[PDB]
Amino acid sequence: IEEGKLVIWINGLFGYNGLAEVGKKFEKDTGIKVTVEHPDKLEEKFPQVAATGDGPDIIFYAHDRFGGYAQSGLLAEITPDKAFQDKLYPFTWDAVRYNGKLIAYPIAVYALSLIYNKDLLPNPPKTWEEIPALDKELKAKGKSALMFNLQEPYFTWPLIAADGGYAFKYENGKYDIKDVGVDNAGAKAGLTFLVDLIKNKHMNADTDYSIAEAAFNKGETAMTINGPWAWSNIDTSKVNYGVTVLPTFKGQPSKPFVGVLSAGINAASPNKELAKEFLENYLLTDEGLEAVNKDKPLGAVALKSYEEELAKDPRIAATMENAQKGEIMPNIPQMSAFWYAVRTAVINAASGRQTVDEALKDAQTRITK
Ligand SMILES: OC[C@H]1O[C@@](CO)(O[C@H]2O[C@H](CO)[C@@H](O)[C@H](O)[C@H]2O)[C@@H](O)[C@@H]1O
Ligand SMILES: [Zn+2]
Ligand SMILES: [Zn+2]
Repeated sequence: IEEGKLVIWINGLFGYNGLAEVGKKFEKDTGIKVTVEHPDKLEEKFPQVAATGDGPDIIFYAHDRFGGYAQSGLLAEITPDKAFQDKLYPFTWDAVRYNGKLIAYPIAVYALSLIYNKDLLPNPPKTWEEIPALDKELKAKGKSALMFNLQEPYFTWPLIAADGGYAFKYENGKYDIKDVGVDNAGAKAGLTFLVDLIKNKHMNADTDYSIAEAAFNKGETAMTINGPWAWSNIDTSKVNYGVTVLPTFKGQPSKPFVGVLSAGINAASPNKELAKEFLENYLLTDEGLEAVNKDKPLGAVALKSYEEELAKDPRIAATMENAQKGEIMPNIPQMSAFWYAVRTAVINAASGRQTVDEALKDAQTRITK
């Protein structure tokens, strides 16, 4: 890491170009060059490189990955004063607190919502159970009912947790890493339904982010599941779409895992003062957030002043409604294991290489091993 400049990493799904614009205003005003990159699998890359003393000066990613980094001493403790802390909703601050210490700056809160084509389906389904019949019906027009990324468990987890599945129970003031619910009845029921949709051919196990996006933006599928970041391309496609509550399962709401996009500062960085200045005085301001938000919508931002101007947007109201029905992700070091195990379980169950029961049993065992 070079002293006198800022290198930032952020998930390619978000508005990295919008974040670069903020970096340019910073450079103009300060003279410091800000380089924004979106490396592949940055959440796994950062740990590796940061452990040797390099990597970016600032890393932007969902808060669930940060506990792992902090435990490894890869994050500098941020030092925001009371006046600044008061500018962001306190619940977003709790999302980046680890071991009684703040390890990152909250930027935005997001969750998945059901997105549907108003012209193909005026009244979206309130339940998962009615999608199969609805799909067959749309097949009589060469169209499908629902397409969404089945490769990443973040997308399928809302259904799995609906009837009772869960990661780590939060109890006694902390996350119980032995009390895991990926192999219970609730979780099995939800994944069995998903896998049935795939085997019965209402969905294809190969559907990924590209497939689902192209299908919905070309009006070939009535619905999709995605986050705020996808709204930009949908607007560009001209689809008359709506953003609403995820359907229910066995009479219960789908429970999406709520993520808080956070900016953490590399412990090995020689530009910690500059990082703080950029985040607190350039990014986390109405101006900075609007810049990023106009690139790719962030969802409900942590900045109270700006969030008030965004709250009006019904798409954001829908995001929050889904978020309140779900659960803020835990940020413990074991989350990496949870995601890896679940990602594998869903993939094997969906590809036939394993029965739902097997898949989940193995994920559960590996998560608590
Ligand atoms: O492709 C998944 C997409 O979802 C996010 C939402 O924050 O990641 C979440 O889900 C992953 C598994 O699907 C986890 O590995 C990750 O830690 C979690 O935040 C995005 O970051 C990601 O691009
Ligand atoms: Zn069917
Ligand atoms: Zn693919």
